[PDB]
Amino acid sequence: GSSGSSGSSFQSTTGHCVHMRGLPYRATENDIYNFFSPLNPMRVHIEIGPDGRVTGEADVEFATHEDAVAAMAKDKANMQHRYVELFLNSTAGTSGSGPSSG
Repeated sequence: GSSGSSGSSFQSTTGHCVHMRGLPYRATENDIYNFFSPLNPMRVHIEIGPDGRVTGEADVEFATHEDAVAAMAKDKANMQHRYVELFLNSTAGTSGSGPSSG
């Protein structure tokens, strides 16, 4: 199978992600998009409680890490009239350059 979105195993999609919590009832992706702008979130997942009512949680995915930290800049910042919690979740690659690469 494996078409898109759904699949098997965790298999880190990218690594750099952002968790959302305590979101407003009148909060929509479109907002979650401008709430992190200027930026481009790979995708904003909206967690639904029953079958329509939101839960206040969301998941933001980014191509790179920067996009994350950049989005993390809006951590706590009230999106509309509520305080959503943003948890910086990334994997980060490798870095650090010195003399004569050992």
